[PDB]
Amino acid sequence: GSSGSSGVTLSLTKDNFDDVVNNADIILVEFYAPWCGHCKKLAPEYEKAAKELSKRSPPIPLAKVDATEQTDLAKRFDVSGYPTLKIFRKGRPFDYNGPREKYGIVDYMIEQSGSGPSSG
Repeated sequence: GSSGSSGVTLSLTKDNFDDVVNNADIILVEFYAPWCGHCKKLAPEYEKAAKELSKRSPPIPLAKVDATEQTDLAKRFDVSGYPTLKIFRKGRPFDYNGPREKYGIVDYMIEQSGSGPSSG
């Protein structure tokens, strides 16, 4: 339905949020606002990190959602303060806790997917 973006970050909407994330072994959602300043700093810190992961292996794709238009989704994740990142595993949200820097974010997402020998 929605396909026409030249980048690494994916735009998930309340219409294709549970349909795309569920089809993503491991994806990270970052709720941002087109009016939130702090975000203006994360924008590049997020879009960039996506390039590092996308090239990494296993490649961990990232997605950016607008809590302003997708409020329905935000409330679902008790999003009351952006930026707000959260990991999703086959439809399993997990409070993202770690560095909010291009590098950090990447390094973290990695250890999450399975830093070492994990099960399940």
